[PDB]
Amino acid sequence: AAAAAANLNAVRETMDVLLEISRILNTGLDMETLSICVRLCEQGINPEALSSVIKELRKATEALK
Amino acid sequence: PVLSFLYRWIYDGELEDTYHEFFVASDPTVKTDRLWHDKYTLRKSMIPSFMTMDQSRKVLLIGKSINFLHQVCHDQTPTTKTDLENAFQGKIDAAYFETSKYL
Amino acid sequence: AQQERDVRELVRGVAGLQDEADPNFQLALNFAWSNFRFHRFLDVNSHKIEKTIEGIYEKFVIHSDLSKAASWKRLTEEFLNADAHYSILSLLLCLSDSPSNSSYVE
Amino acid sequence: LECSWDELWNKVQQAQDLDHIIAAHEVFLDTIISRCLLDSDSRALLNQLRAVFDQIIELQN
Amino acid sequence: RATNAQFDSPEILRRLDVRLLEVSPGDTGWDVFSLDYHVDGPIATVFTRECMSHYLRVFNF
Repeated sequence: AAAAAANLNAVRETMDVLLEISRILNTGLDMETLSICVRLCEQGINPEALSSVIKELRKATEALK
Repeated sequence: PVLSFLYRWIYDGELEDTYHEFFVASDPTVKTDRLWHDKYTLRKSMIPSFMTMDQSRKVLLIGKSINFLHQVCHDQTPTTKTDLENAFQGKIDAAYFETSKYL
Repeated sequence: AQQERDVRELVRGVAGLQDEADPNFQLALNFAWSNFRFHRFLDVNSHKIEKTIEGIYEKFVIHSDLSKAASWKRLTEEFLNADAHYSILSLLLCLSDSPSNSSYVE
Repeated sequence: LECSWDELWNKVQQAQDLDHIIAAHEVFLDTIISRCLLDSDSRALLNQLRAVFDQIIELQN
Repeated sequence: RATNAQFDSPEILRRLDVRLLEVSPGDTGWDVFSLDYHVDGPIATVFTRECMSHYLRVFNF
């Protein structure tokens, strides 16, 4: 109806905003990967472990290329 | 009583008025080094008509400076010495010269 | 349940391995869960995250990027009103980082 | 850094009052930013100066 | 002690301190290193917080 369409706008705003914060830092993420990471830390996960996961998945993708 | 409010604010550095009569209005809770930047406002409604703005500025400039000498400089050795028959501009420039040069 | 699918989608997204029948997918996933379960960090300090956010704002006002400073403050102040927050911020902060470049995107 | 210091030194030393020492010191501080390339208007001149500062270490490599 | 800066009053030699910036990701210390000279007292009325931030912008260049 209407309240199911306002939440999509309020989510698209914040998902543009987090991409802004991501590239003012110069994180290597893009719009697709950040939506996975944001979803993961919504449920409650140690970001210091999730960061090390990404920091070595990107470290092991280079030995294969 | 206006001149008695003027005689202790400039020579000893006292602003005692529970009812807001003197045109300098102390703001409390400025215990830090914002004593020069804050804590003294020239209230324009209680400046009497027989004082122009520049005399009302210099009386605040002396009265803050003796209080600055006591509160921040920690040097308490003061006793620091027709509108009202043209002795405003006489004594105030002397008090401005003695205190600010000692400051 | 949703967590396992999220980690699989994370492996697919970051590592570019869209086939689960690739052995490299399962090696990346096994690593991801093993790194997840190797608890070796302190928990997130909310105050240190707030200090870092404020310092990023100070770096923007120092470099006279006024639109980016006002942006950064507006977005961090909006996001921090309704623990998990500081987790996202610390995540993005360490994730890669480290260029002062344009990023208006306003 | 030098005539601005020369502008600062004579204006501070002559004053009788602590308010002229504070107000002329900020003039010394503000004229440094404008005679340098750290201003908001002279930042685009600094951004081209970044590339020559890039070319020095580029020649080093 | 190696330069002639040690031949000065020990007050102003003590007040200058290395300031660490906040730590950057992958970078060198040449981009993050600056002196702070820290000031505490009646001198802070002349050398306010606005002065030291603008001095640090000068040291940045």
